[PDB]
Amino acid sequence: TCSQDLNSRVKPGFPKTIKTNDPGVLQAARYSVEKFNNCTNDMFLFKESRITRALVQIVKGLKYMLEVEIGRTTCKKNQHLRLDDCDFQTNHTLKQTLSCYSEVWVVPWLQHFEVPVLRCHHHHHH
Amino acid sequence: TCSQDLNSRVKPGFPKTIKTNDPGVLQAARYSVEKFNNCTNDMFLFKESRITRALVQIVKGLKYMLEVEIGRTTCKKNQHLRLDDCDFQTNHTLKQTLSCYSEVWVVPWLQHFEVPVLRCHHHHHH
Ligand SMILES: *[C@@H]1O[C@H](CO[C@H]2O[C@@H](C)[C@@H](O)[C@@H](O)[C@@H]2O)[C@@H](O[C@@H]2O[C@H](CO)[C@@H](O)[C@H](O)[C@H]2NC(C)=O)[C@H](O)[C@H]1NC(C)=O
Ligand SMILES: *[C@@H]1O[C@H](CO[C@H]2O[C@@H](C)[C@@H](O)[C@@H](O)[C@@H]2O)[C@@H](O[C@@H]2O[C@H](CO)[C@@H](O)[C@H](O)[C@H]2NC(C)=O)[C@H](O)[C@H]1NC(C)=O
Ligand SMILES: *[C@@H]1O[C@H](CO)[C@@H](O)[C@H](O)[C@H]1NC(C)=O
Ligand SMILES: *[C@@H]1O[C@H](CO)[C@@H](O)[C@H](O)[C@H]1NC(C)=O
Ligand SMILES: [Zn+2]
Ligand SMILES: [Zn+2]
Ligand SMILES: [Zn+2]
Ligand SMILES: [Zn+2]
Ligand SMILES: [Zn+2]
Ligand SMILES: [Zn+2]
Ligand SMILES: [Zn+2]
Ligand SMILES: [Zn+2]
Ligand SMILES: [Zn+2]
Ligand SMILES: [Zn+2]
Repeated sequence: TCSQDLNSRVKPGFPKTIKTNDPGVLQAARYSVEKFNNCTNDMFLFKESRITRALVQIVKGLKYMLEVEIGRTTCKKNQHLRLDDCDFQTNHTLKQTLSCYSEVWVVPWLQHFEVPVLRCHHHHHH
Repeated sequence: TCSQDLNSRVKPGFPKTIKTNDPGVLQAARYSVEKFNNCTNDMFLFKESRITRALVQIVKGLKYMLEVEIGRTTCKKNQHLRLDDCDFQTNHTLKQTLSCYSEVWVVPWLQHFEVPVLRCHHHHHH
């Protein structure tokens, strides 16, 4: 499986630290939680709640490597609700947070984004 | 394409800096150049020459993210030659170096390694 770029015209980028409030980082964390909502069957939408760590790598575009917390909101899935206007669950029985790692590839000049990696963990209540 | 680990039993690891002379890093850089030799058709084998940057991430094993330089050796390909005993080209017309980025996944308890990403650049002689 030699599907590699082994004679690249550009020197490949290495991941570098980036501020966790960088507008690009913030948008990448939104993509991540949207990938999560798309890929699960909760009755509520989740929303990014905290970005603890972030790296960005140049690869024909921007690849974000993110450590992001996501939380259940009070907005139901499948009602065409926008996450910017969703607040987190207050009800303790409905409060749920996950710790995720994601990689998000964004090519703004081609209007393209992808979330090729998303790993999430809900910690046991014991 | 929801082929993700979204209900993981473990909190996912984030990539952390690791020393570029760490024995695991050194072995990962060897895997990278071996992936390079496997995936190209030079008449000589290449060998890792310098590891400039390294991150390691815990993901059911160790994933290395490496910035590694590779160089052409005087050992011919397809002669069953071991890289530890190969020295770099002296002949200026045969000297060739590439800057690579690689990701190498190693699971030592399962005797498994993989090089899922390798990107390499030969800088123009102008
Ligand atoms: C967004 O999700 C759909 C997958 O449909 C999914 O429903 C989720 C809630 C979850 O349970 C998931 O496991 C389930 O498959 C994706 O479309 C699906 O993709 C797979 C593989 O490509 C196809 O085999 C399915 O037929 C297809 N189903 C439908 C209804 O479209 C979609 O790819 C995904 N998008 C992204 C970008 O993640
Ligand atoms: C190691 O390389 C071989 C690929 O054979 C290659 O020869 C190289 C020098 C290079 O020119 C490359 O582009 C060429 O394909 C891999 O086996 C091949 O894999 C592909 C896809 O899996 C198959 O379609 C080929 O039929 C198959 N060919 C042979 C002769 O086996 C092999 O996967 C690769 N190994 C690794 C781990 O990178
Ligand atoms: C919280 O949610 C549960 C289940 O939907 C419900 O039984 C309970 O009444 C709710 N409590 C409050 C105060 O909203
Ligand atoms: C270097 O290699 C080239 C091509 O193989 C050859 O023409 C030349 O004689 C070599 N020079 C020396 C000093 O080895
Ligand atoms: Zn809609
Ligand atoms: Zn609000
Ligand atoms: Zn919980
Ligand atoms: Zn697109
Ligand atoms: Zn936990
Ligand atoms: Zn052999
Ligand atoms: Zn020697
Ligand atoms: Zn050169
Ligand atoms: Zn294996
Ligand atoms: Zn260059």
